[PDB]
Amino acid sequence: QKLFVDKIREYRTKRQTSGGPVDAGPEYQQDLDRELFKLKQMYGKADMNTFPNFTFEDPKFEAVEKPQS
Amino acid sequence: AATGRIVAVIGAVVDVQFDEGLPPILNALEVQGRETRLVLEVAQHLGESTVRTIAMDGTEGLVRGQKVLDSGAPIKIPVGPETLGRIMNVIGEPIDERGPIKTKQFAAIHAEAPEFMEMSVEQEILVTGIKVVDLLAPYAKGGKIGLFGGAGVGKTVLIMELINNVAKAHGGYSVFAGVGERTREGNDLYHEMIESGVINLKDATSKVALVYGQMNEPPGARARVALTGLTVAEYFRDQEGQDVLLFIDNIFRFTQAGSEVSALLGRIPSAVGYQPTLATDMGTMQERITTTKKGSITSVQAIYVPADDLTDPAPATTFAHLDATTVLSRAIAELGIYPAVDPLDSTSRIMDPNIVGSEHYDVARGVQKILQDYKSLQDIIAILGMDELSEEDKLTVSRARKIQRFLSQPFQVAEVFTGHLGKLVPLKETIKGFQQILAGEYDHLPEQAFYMVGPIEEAVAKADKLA
Amino acid sequence: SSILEERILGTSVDLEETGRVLSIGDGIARVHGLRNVQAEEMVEFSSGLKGMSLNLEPDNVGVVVFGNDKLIKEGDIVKRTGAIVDVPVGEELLGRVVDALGNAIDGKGPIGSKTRRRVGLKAPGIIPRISVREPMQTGIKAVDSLVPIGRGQRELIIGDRQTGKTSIAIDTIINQKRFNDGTDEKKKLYCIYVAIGQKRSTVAQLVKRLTDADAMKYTIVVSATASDAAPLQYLAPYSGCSMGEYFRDNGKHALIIYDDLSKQAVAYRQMSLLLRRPPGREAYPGDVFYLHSRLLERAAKMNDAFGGGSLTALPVIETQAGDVSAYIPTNVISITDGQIFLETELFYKGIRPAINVGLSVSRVGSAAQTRAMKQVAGTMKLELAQYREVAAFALDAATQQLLSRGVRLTELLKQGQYAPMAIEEQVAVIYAGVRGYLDKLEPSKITKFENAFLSHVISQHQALLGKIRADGKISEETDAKLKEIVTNFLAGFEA
Amino acid sequence: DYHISVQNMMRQKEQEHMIRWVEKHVVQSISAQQEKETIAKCIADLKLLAKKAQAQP
Amino acid sequence: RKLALKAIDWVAFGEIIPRNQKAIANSLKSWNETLSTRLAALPEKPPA
Amino acid sequence: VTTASPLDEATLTELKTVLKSFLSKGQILKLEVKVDPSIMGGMIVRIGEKYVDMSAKTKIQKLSRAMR
Ligand SMILES: Nc1ncnc2c1ncn2[C@@H]1O[C@H](COP(=O)(O)OP(=O)(O)OP(=O)(O)O)[C@@H](O)[C@H]1O
Ligand SMILES: Nc1ncnc2c1ncn2[C@@H]1O[C@H](COP(=O)(O)OP(=O)(O)O)[C@@H](O)[C@H]1O
Ligand SMILES: [Mg+2]
Ligand SMILES: [Mg+2]
Repeated sequence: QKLFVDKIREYRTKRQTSGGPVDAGPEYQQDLDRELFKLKQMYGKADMNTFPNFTFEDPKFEAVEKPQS
Repeated sequence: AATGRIVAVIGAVVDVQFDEGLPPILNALEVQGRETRLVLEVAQHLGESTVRTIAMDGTEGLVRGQKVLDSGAPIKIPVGPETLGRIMNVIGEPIDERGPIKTKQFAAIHAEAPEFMEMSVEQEILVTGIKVVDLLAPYAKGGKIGLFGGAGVGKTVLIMELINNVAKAHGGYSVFAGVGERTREGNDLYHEMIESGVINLKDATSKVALVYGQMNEPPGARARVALTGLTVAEYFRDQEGQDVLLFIDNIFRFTQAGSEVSALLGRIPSAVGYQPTLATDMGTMQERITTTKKGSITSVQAIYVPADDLTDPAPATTFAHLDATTVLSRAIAELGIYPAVDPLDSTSRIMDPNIVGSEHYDVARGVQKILQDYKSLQDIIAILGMDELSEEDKLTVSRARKIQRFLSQPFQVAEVFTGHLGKLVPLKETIKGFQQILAGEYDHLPEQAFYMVGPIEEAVAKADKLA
Repeated sequence: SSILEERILGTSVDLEETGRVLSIGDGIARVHGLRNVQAEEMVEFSSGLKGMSLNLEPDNVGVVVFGNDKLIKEGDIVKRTGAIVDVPVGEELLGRVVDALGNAIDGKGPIGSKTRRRVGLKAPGIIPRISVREPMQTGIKAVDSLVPIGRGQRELIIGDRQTGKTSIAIDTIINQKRFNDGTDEKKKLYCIYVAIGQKRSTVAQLVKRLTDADAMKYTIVVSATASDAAPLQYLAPYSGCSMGEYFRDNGKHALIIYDDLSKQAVAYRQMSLLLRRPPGREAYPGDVFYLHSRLLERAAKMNDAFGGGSLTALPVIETQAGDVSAYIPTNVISITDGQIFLETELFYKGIRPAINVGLSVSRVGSAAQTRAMKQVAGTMKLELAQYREVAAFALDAATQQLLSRGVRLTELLKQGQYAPMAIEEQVAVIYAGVRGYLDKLEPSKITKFENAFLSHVISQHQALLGKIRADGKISEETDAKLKEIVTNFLAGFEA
Repeated sequence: DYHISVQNMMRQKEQEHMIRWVEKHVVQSISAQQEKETIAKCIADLKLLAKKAQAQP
Repeated sequence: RKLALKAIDWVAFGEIIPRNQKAIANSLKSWNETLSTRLAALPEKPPA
Repeated sequence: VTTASPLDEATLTELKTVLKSFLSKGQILKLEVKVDPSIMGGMIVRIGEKYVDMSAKTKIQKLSRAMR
């Protein structure tokens, strides 16, 4: 019970932070950036809302055009 | 931290007794009163405040009652970007007479395998310039490769050819680990790597690191070198984002060295004299050489088979840890076909139509079927003779004998003692050359024209000269 | 934030019995202490590891560890839980990947289960059983027509390395989707896969292959890879059989697969030798037969007084250089009801899957097989039996016709990968071959004809297949229709 | 799908770091004087708990 | 989308004047079969 | 009895008084007082084969929140 209440108090202390971890970490941002770059490379580059729309023509149009037609 | 006393010395096994502060398993200990550093590793807790250890060096001159000191951590070695171009040993001491190695951090030898959720499942192809491998059992990127062969059949020539063909053009780093081999070969490799330019002695543009323990070392050392190579291989994969190539020579000596100490530890032998714990300790080591979601590792390993036997317990449990297999045969080497690769016993995981394409797969299956059919006529030919066959059987015999010759090839690293010139074939030319032979377009040429050439165009010219 | 606070928001201590460690090495611990400890009871170490007691001696207890042993050291403390080893059971385990003791390793979360069950139990006796009467379909043409399998049976898959043993089970698992996506519950089947001794990347690729065909919703994967301790690999198959038995006792049907039973015996041999027990042949323990006999006896077909459930088994064995007369394989051959043989020489001659039909057997007598399939398979048996006895010589009235038909019949049995077929389509494709409609075409082009004809029949004649499926047998009108369809398509299909 | 995955990854990282910070600061905050006073309170509490356990033969 | 095609008899189709047109009919067989297979492979209705 | 810091002798005789209550039928208990500061704090008691652990081992319990 004593350890539980102590840890609850420290969790509330963590919640007292305005934002982010108390220890931001010199390498936490670098690791997050590396992971984000890896995810972007794996999943491919994507814009916020880009929705391209290009339609091709009929491919390999087969016809009856021949000398014996 | 604490001091003990030596109680018994037998071969490479030493027992120590501690008054207080019993060390845990896998810690390192130091011996007091010697000219050269000697380190011991804890293996068992016997009882009555006694432990049983394993030495990493010679144990001549030890006396009962001598003092042993505790360290408090496993074996640690220098790891980082400053190990490129240097030579280390089992416990990470430089043996290249160039001063100490000044790195920032260290790492322990023993660790644990990557978890289940970190695995990658991508598959691609790697081109080597050798006809048999590309046509029949192609390799892959970020996979495990093994080379099986007896004694004197040519594993290390193939390893050096693969180094010459792949390593030079690679953009990442490389690591070479030598376990239980000849020293003069290591000296040759070091000098030729100095000459080529991979190792540079006046700047920081080297792209290889070397770790060695050869066949002149006690069995304690030879059982631990591969992990020393694995650690420096893993640092470049985790801390930095890089692609790494790892070459290990005769990983079989890792297993044999472990059975020389099993008897002294007091165990019951299992089979053919091997130790009872043969598969678990191999699985512990092999699972660390993998590809994860942080990097890639490509492995090339050479394996040894005792007395030309593939059912021996040591090489028969390594088949389950590989993604591509290449088996060498002495009978083929007797006929003069180099490399002596058996075409009916080599496999790969990416031989399917949806990865390599339909045409490549059809050509490979056709050549394998033709090779299989000719093997089933040997008994009749060996006694009754060629005259008893019909026409189709003679045609299949001629085509199979023509196909066998075209699988040989001259290597560049063997030019010195063969009087030839090295060749390197692209994939499309091999596919087309085997298609043309399968179609029967060259039935009017002698079978001796398809011997030790590169692309198919060289066969017609050599046949034309040999009129 | 508050979630973790609530997790820590939710501590009692009580007396327990205790022993002390005397020695530790290579995964075996000798414990002085515990007095009232049962045989085969689960105990717990200080750090968090777990173990099981096997040897009960006057002065010590031998305990094997379920994990690493670099943390145990002389002088520690051992406690006893008071319960024999058991695993969670239920149907909340569908779609999850768990280890040998029922712990999630897929990263989803905790498993909400309400029941537990022991791993070592006795098989049903003589009274609660009944005969085998229902079919178990796989989708392999060479199996469903010559080596049929019923529900409640055991069948062995045996061969060398790199022959194709795993893909048969993988194809069998996928085929069951067309039944589970239905209405009636009397034709559904659940699947269990157990991996022993394999490496992790292969299991990852297998799970990815399963999840891209929408098959993980009714499968359970139990894994004990090559990096785990020997006791876990020794305990894995029973932990999966105990999960399979849950469905059998509630009127449902299930399927189980033990991959590489050969790799459980090596772990048993390693575990037994370190306990100082005398060796035997090839240093195997004295009772390796009893290791598998009590395992393969738990698959049975229950009668109506007990619910009507069932459980089927498919073990796997590997042989060295095609030696079937070794020690381990002969034990398991004499336990099962049948076996399927795979060979390398047939593999390299283009016969894939490489099933040797001259030796494969099934001791069911086709009691559980659809009526329609029997009519066209009983006649193919004779054709192939008469083809084999003559057509291998390392006139035109009999011999030429015989091998002309046989070479056609062989080509019909080849099949691709990851694509099982429904029963009626196999019936139609075999019906085309057996009647002689393809005795004129060159054998080299048969496969293209099979593919194109199957696509055309599926698209343009969907009403015909339903008749065969519903009736369960052919009829005069159906036979009349099929000849016209076959002749017309053969005439039109010349390309 | 891309954006959803990235956000989930960020959430997981933050949870892990917060747990680590809380545990480390629990160890750090526990001081010798706190241990003395808490151990006195625990002497009373655990003596009562031992009395409770011993009350159940 | 929805289709309205006409059923044909290929046996009678081969009987129509084939002189200098065998290659055209051979190509037509491949096109007619393969396009039908591709159309049947994917649903005519738009995806979800 | 194991403790991180040396308990007072008055607390020692109180502990003896209650330990005799647990002993019940038997003889004079043998008390080994041990001071191990490795634990953050608490008290560990062994009585024959009985064993009750009340120490800073609860940190593992609090760490298990991360698992679930
Ligand atoms: N019907 C088939 N058609 C084509 N290739 C096949 C077929 N069946 C199996 N293969 C191929 O055979 C190879 C071996 O198959 P599989 O993985 O099932 O072997 P195995 O008997 O389980 O081997 P191991 O002992 O390595 O586990 C694979 O490359 C697989 O693609
Ligand atoms: N490609 C090759 N061409 C010619 N000779 C070869 C070739 N490969 C191996 N040899 C022969 O094998 C010998 C070297 O064998 P080696 O590679 O040392 O075998 P291992 O790798 O098993 O020790 C050489 O003397 C050479 O005669
Ligand atoms: Mg060599
Ligand atoms: Mg397999």
